[PDB]
Amino acid sequence: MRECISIHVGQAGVQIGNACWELYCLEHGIQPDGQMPDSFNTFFSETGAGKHVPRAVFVDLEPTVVDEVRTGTYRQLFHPEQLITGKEDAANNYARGHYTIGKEIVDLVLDRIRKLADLCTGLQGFLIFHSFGGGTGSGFASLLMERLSVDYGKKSKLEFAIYPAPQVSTAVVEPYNSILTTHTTLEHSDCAFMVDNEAIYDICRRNLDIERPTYTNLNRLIGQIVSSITASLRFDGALNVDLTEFQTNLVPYPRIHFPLATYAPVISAEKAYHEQLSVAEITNACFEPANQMVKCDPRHGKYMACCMLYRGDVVPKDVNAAIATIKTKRTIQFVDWCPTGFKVGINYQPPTVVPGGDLAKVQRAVCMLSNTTAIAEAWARLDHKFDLMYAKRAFVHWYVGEGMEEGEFSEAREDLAALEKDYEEVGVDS
Amino acid sequence: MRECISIHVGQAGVQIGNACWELYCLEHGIQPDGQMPDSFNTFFSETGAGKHVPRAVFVDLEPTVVDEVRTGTYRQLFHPEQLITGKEDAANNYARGHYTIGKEIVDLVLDRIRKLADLCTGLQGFLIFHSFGGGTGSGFASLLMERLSVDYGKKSKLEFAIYPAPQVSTAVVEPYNSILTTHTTLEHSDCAFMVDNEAIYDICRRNLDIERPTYTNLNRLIGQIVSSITASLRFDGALNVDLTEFQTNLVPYPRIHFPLATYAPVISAEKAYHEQLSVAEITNACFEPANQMVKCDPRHGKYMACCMLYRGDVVPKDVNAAIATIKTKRTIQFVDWCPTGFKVGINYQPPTVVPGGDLAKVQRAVCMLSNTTAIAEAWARLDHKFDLMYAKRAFVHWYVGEGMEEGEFSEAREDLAALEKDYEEVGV
Amino acid sequence: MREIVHLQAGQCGNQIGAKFWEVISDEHGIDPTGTYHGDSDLQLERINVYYNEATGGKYVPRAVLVDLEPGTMDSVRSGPFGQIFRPDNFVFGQSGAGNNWAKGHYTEGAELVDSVLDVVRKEAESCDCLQGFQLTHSLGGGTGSGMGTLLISKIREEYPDRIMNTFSVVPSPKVSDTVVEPYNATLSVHQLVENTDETYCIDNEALYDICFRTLKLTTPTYGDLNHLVSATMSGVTTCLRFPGQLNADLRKLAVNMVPFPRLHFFMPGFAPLTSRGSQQYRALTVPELTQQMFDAKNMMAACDPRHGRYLTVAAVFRGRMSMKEVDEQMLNVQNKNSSYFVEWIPNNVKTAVCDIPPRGLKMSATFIGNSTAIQELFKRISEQFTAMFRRKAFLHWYTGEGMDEMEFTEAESNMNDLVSEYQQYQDATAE
Amino acid sequence: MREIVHLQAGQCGNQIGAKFWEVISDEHGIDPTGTYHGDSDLQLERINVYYNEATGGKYVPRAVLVDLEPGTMDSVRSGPFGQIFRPDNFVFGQSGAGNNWAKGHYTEGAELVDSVLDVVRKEAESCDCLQGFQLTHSLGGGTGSGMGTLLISKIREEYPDRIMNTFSVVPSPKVSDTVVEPYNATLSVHQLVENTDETYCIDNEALYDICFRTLKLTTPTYGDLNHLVSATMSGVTTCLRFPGQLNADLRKLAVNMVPFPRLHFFMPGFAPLTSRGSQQYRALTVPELTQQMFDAKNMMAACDPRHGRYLTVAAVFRGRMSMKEVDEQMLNVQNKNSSYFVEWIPNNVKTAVCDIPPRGLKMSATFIGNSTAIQELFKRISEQFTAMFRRKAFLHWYTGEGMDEMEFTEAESNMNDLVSEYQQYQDA
Amino acid sequence: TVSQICPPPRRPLTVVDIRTGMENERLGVVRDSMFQNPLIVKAELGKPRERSCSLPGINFNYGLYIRGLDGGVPEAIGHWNVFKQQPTCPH
Ligand SMILES: Nc1nc2c(ncn2[C@@H]2O[C@H](COP(=O)(O)OP(=O)(O)OP(=O)(O)O)[C@@H](O)[C@H]2O)c(=O)[nH]1
Ligand SMILES: Nc1nc2c(ncn2[C@@H]2O[C@H](COP(=O)(O)OP(=O)(O)OP(=O)(O)O)[C@@H](O)[C@H]2O)c(=O)[nH]1
Ligand SMILES: Nc1nc2c(ncn2[C@@H]2O[C@H](COP(=O)(O)OP(=O)(O)O)[C@@H](O)[C@H]2O)c(=O)[nH]1
Ligand SMILES: Nc1nc2c(ncn2[C@@H]2O[C@H](COP(=O)(O)OP(=O)(O)O)[C@@H](O)[C@H]2O)c(=O)[nH]1
Ligand SMILES: [Mg+2]
Ligand SMILES: [Mg+2]
Repeated sequence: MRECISIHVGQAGVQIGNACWELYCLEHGIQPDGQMPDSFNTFFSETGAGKHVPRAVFVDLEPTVVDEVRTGTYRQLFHPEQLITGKEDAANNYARGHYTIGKEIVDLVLDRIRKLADLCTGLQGFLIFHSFGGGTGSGFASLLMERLSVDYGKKSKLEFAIYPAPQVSTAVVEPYNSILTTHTTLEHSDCAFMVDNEAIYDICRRNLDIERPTYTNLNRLIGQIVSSITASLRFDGALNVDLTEFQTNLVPYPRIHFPLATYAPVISAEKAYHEQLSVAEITNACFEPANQMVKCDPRHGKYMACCMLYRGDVVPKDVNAAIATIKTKRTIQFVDWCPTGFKVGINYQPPTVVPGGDLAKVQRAVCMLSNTTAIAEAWARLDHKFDLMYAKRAFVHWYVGEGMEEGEFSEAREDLAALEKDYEEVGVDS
Repeated sequence: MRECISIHVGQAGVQIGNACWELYCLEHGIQPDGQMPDSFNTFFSETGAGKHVPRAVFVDLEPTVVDEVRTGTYRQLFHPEQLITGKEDAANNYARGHYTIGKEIVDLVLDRIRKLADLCTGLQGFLIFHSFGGGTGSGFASLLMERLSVDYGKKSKLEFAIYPAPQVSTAVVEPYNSILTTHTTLEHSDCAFMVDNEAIYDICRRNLDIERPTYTNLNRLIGQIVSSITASLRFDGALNVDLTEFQTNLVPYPRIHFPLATYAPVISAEKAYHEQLSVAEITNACFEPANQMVKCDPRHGKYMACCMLYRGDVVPKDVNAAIATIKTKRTIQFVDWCPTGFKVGINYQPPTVVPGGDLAKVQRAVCMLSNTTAIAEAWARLDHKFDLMYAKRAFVHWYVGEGMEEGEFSEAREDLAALEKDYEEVGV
Repeated sequence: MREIVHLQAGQCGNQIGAKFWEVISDEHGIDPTGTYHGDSDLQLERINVYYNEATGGKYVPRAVLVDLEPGTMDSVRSGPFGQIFRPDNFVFGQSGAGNNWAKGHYTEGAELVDSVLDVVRKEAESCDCLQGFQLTHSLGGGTGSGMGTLLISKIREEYPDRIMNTFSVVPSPKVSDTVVEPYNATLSVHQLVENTDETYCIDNEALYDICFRTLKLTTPTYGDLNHLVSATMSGVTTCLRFPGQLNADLRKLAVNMVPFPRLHFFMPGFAPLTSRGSQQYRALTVPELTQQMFDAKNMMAACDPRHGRYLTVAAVFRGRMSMKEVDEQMLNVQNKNSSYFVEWIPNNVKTAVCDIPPRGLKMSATFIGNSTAIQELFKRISEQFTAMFRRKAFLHWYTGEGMDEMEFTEAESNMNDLVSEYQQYQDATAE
Repeated sequence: MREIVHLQAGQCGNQIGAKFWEVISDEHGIDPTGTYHGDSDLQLERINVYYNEATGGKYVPRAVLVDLEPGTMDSVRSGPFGQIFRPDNFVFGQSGAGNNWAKGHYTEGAELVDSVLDVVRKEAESCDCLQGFQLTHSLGGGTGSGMGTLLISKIREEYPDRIMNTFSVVPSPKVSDTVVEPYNATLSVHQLVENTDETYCIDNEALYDICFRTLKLTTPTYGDLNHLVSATMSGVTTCLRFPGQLNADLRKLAVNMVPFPRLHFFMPGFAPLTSRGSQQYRALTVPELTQQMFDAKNMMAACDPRHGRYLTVAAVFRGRMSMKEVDEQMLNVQNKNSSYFVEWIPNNVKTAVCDIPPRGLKMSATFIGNSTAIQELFKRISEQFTAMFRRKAFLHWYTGEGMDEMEFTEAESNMNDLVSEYQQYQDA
Repeated sequence: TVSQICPPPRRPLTVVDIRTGMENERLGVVRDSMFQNPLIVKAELGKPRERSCSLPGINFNYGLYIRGLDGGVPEAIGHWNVFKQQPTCPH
């Protein structure tokens, strides 16, 4: 049946996977050992002893990020060999993780992917978590999925990844990795969920009242969205939507696979005590520019495709009531060649909440996946800051010292100039 | 169903809304938590666990005024995001609230009403309180009516405001704010109810025997007046009157939309014990110049239109008789082109009385909305006061320093001058 | 057979229709569930004029309750006979006219006339042979005085042959609750004169005078005035509903009543108005009935018939009597008040008798008069309207609806011509 | 005798057919175990039409369920009448089409058509004299709008004489949940025009409107929409399974409303649809049914016969009545609305009556109408299809399946031809 | 709000709850109203600000819930309401 395997790359993917596989196990009721005191058959597989093992591979070139998971509360839940570590990391260098350090453990990771794929009968797709910033999350993530394309030509590979924020930044040589990572996500990727950390900070400070949030709070929200897309896979629904159908109704041309995610209602129970939360209300929250997960203005770019993922105590009629208003809104724009740009998804069970978490439980919820042309301006922002560092050849000697030919720095930039000009073509209306 | 949305502007709007929404809560039966232990549907909106959030926005530019309400008794009743605050105020500068400080929070107010307008099915009118003295209550109140007019082209907006008193004043630079605010209340409003505190000062002392009243004692009177306007909409009556109905029979020309309110009986418990009340007596007091809450004598002018909102145990037979007596009086005059100048309204539910308040429980009441030409002379003292300020250029550098060009001061005065001559065209 | 469908326009006409359905439900013995608990076969021999049959022996009024404000329908349902009405029959808008005639006629009325028309066509096509429609409304509002005239014109074009009556309430100048009331009356009377088979003018001030003096009620609510008006329509249609020694109906009255198509405005009269002094018995005869009838105190109009010439008079009697003394009294008043009647029309009185008495009583009689007195009302309305209109006062509300200024001019021209030919018909001379 | 196979395709088709077999089992008195607990003898005389006989007085449905995604099979299995079916008749794939028309028609459909045809062939040869087949599918999917067209083409050459019936679901312009929906429809309708005796255009949006307006349902689910469809298609065979005042079947109708082979597109209707509040009033009578026969808010279609001419009309009646008024309400409705009926065909209406009323109800009927208004739906789709195809948007998915470019051009040409002659028959 | 949910509705914090080491822990004289009042409440590390007013039971708050007593279309369309008249008591 439907199965998805986790190929979480990087420290960010390991931390998110810690948050995700927590939210996964309490969603079904899996004890920390891994015993139920077949909806799990998308994410867990049985053994001879009646134990459910996650379909995940946590891979890093530094041991400590995985070592704490080995000493975490879920040490015995996981299969130890799926926790793959490395002696030395790329140290925020794209060239180190791609040509020098990545190739040492390519065979071990791919063989693990083969064994987990051999466990499944019908594989729907792969979900991959990494970042554009870290060397492990950028260079090594690029090579494995270049090889995964030729190993599995038809199998789907979604790409949820972390975007360098427009203002705040953790590292300095991040944009060199980002410019050198974005080529792989073009010719070898089916959909991209590039999000920046800075967007989570604002919604956590406004909606959830958290004036002092940390990555546990950011990662819970990410896991909920991933819980939302796979909810129709895990459970029944009036309109159950798998990965393939919503894959088709976002991608007009093979080059454009960059939708924007949005979740609602994300509201602290202090606000939710006296607040009416209805279906017509929450979809308006999905359309909020301040609630967008990517730091761009929705009004700058018109919409080509939208995905609606309702979940909980919802009915089609108020969904029909909700959508009919959204079309009668002037300043919200749509492309001329898409008169109908929605994909309605309805599920039964409301989302679960973790103890010690942030989100107030709501009987209903909605996830929004919007492909708009406003996102391309964020790449342009990346293109400027890469220009004023490459002109005087800053930090180039590190990548060259690894064995990388400096012309690829030029070609990767021309990829985005051609990529952004294609987003402009969609914006032109005949 | 009917709906009225509250956009209280300034410190005056916050404290008035404190008096109003308290009286509103007791009028329906709303506990301070906000739960009934659909007449309420015109002012409250149902929520999840059975609460009724008041359909109001509380906005200001100095944080502390709203902060007391957030720590008040009705703190859980209201919506914290409905309570809109600001870091810095205008400090009685019209230009600051119009061009410098207001523009930071222009968008925030328009997002709160976006929440409210989604809740409403059919909204009947827009209720706004402010004052003509304070900077935030004048300049910021001016720009929202500019944006509301283009957002809500067809909608009704009423203008409850505090007109600065003729003799006493809590500010010096207030007439500059007052003169520059007339352009908005002339072109971006449908009905305007300028009331000065000084006349309410006399009425509270003269009739209610309270020698030392506070700001809350004036505000309860204001909330009672607004309660009288909407009482037709909230509950059934023999002649239920909508906002659109009395707006029609009040405004002879689009420029003339400044009626004068009048509430009666306003009497203490000791005084009302010896005074039996009937329809004939309560209306007679409403045309007493001593009971007008605007410092002008309608006997010096001529009425063109009068809306008439009864409330309580009233019978139309006594209504027709009372109008018959008033029409037969040389002291009460009317314009030559309005043979019938009345808009009769009857309600069943009597006005309620707030605990710890001032008004005694009376089985019947009377509300009057008189549009006369006598309100014009109240402006005539403002231009005189404004002229002797502006001729020698007093306090101008404060407004110009904000970025406002000095030519608008002459234009706004010329605007207010044109309103006075238009009042004379009615007088002929 | 002979069926009447009732349009219920405005708040005034809404309550009017409510009380009318109550009183004739009492007349036909209908419980508020909608079944029958009465005793006589003449009580249900001819009900189906006003009622429609439903399964389980249920009967529903043939009414359409139309309003621009859904507040009144809640009170209608909260009323006693509230559940007797068909749920689909009520037609209401969401925004009212605000007592603005242009808003009611053009701005918001175009949005509701379609549903009003299709409901009314359903009701008309349900019955086999329709006689005519009855519309209840006032001339001082925004909905009944507004879009009601649009309904009138539309159903005039649709059914020309079926008769049309309007139980119209006309505003009074002495007591008025609306300032734009002359404007509404001016723009409604022009529609009424062009498209109406017959009009009954009801004056609320006259009803108040009647309840003050003839009935001496301490506390007149609107229920009493509405009960009087409902008794008036009941007396109009009782000859149709029940057999009499001399039968008649609405067409019988109208054809004999209307001398020229321009003139169709009539003053009604209702005879047994008894106060507590006269609450002793009904031991009375056609003399006493006629003396109570012909006094202008007992009239419910706004115009003294002695100031004009009675063009035509009609009287319908409810109960069983002998026609001899009835004819003697009519000839008596005709010979007595020679100047008050027109000379060119001998025998100015039409008479009818319905044997069935009204319920709760055993004698009643109604009267429909066309006299020259009604010209006093149009001229007075014109005097108010001219003063309103000369200085363009209260005109921006109408002009913002998108209408031109010539419409008021042609309306007042129509009324001036109407009162001019009315004065000519008063001062007809020679032979 | 007269047997029908209930071929079932797609999630829309699988759910709609699942609610059918619940409904018609109740009409014949069949438990979810499968036995016969019915009382009347006439309840079990013609059950061999839809049901194959099984041991112990059991009646397995003559239905075969097709879907690329095996997830929906678990849902219908877990339903109320889930174990009633024969799991030898579920034929399902492992990978879905993902709402891609080209994937179903060529890529993945070729591997599963053989097993479906084997089960259909087994059911076709099981009964001696088939009346035909029956398909329920949606035009906005990948399975029902995909291989369902392929199954039609294979069956038509296999069984040409046999009547096939399809109650297809047409996507709505106002409410759409698929972006590539105009692409799937325009390529599927071309399979419909070539090989189809009879088609019905059922629109989910009009299901929404009836639930909003007629039934006044606060929360209608998808089961309510299918239950209405469960009433509609059951009425077209009630004259078949049951004797009537005037007997009829699929062939007696299907000959009557097909003037030319190209036009088989109709708007179904259902008589006694009211909300609970309306039930207290009204009278049980056939004129009310006739008012519901041609009722405005009755029919399923997303189009309005004000804008076209009724070519043919059919009305099959359920229950015991008298014949007369049925033919008179027939006759008058032709006379007054004369322009809305075509002039070249006298007696545009056809009727049938079945004696047995539906379960729990005394009176019912079904409406079958051919009007020019169905052309409103087609030119809507071309407006959506041409805009998407002008920029070659969403083309690589279909192009990746190995299909050409000219298939789009010929499909739209056939519809442009189809609406041209359809418009021509309006103006004749 | 007390009746909402069998576990007690979420409440303003208390000085027993302030325990030792949280950021809203300071010396001097301590009253519950100081930590209750939002103006002088001290925010925590990665936690939502505590409620100044008592908030309902955590199990169910719900934006809006209604199941509808329409009756269901199978029941409505099968059992079309045949008119039923009440057998009134003897008078
Ligand atoms: N939102 C979020 N982002 C994280 C988290 N941890 C790391 N990141 C992001 O990851 C980027 C750097 O990569 P890391 O995940 O730290 O490490 P890596 O992916 O293994 O790559 P290397 O550092 O070369 O080993 C930073 O810019 C962060 O934005 C996390 O817990 N939450
Ligand atoms: N009647 C009445 N008037 C008030 C009240 N509070 C303030 N005002 C009026 O408001 C004027 C000053 O403005 P405020 O309301 O205090 O504050 P504001 O409207 O925000 O204007 P700024 O102070 O400039 O920010 C004074 O001249 C008062 O006349 C009140 O409670 N009752
Ligand atoms: N005689 C009588 N007149 C009434 C009654 N109720 C209201 N009216 C009159 O109706 C007028 C107001 O009607 P309105 O509500 O504006 O009608 P609408 O605008 O058409 O809905 C007033 O002038 C009243 O005199 C009643 O019960 N009896
Ligand atoms: N009326 C109705 N429509 C349905 C039902 N189930 C699904 N649909 C519609 O079918 C469309 C999706 O069909 P899909 O599952 O892709 O069909 P498939 O590809 O043939 O399996 C949606 O637009 C739904 O509106 C149902 O039970 N009733
Ligand atoms: Mg790292
Ligand atoms: Mg202030």
